[PDB]
Amino acid sequence: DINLNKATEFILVDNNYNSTNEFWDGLMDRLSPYLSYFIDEKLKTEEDMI
Amino acid sequence: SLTFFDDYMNKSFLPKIQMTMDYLFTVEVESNNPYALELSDENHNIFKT
Repeated sequence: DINLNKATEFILVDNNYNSTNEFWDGLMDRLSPYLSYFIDEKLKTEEDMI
Repeated sequence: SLTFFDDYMNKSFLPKIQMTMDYLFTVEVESNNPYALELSDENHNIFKT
């Protein structure tokens, strides 16, 4: 419900803004989910890791 | 001090045409590097058209 855009009231870029959003939330929370799947790989055991 | 036609049509109206053109270009700046509609292409931008 970000990219429901009758575009664009930014207009930046002409339908390229949310790419930066899920880009960056990919980036910051990536290294947190990294250790959260690495430490926390033991706490991601061979059960519902699937 | 006869002419006075031109003297403003020399000085005033010509520079007012020049700067009037300049502000008219400032009514087409639109702050976009770029975006457009362009039936054939991207055409980058509304600046162009």
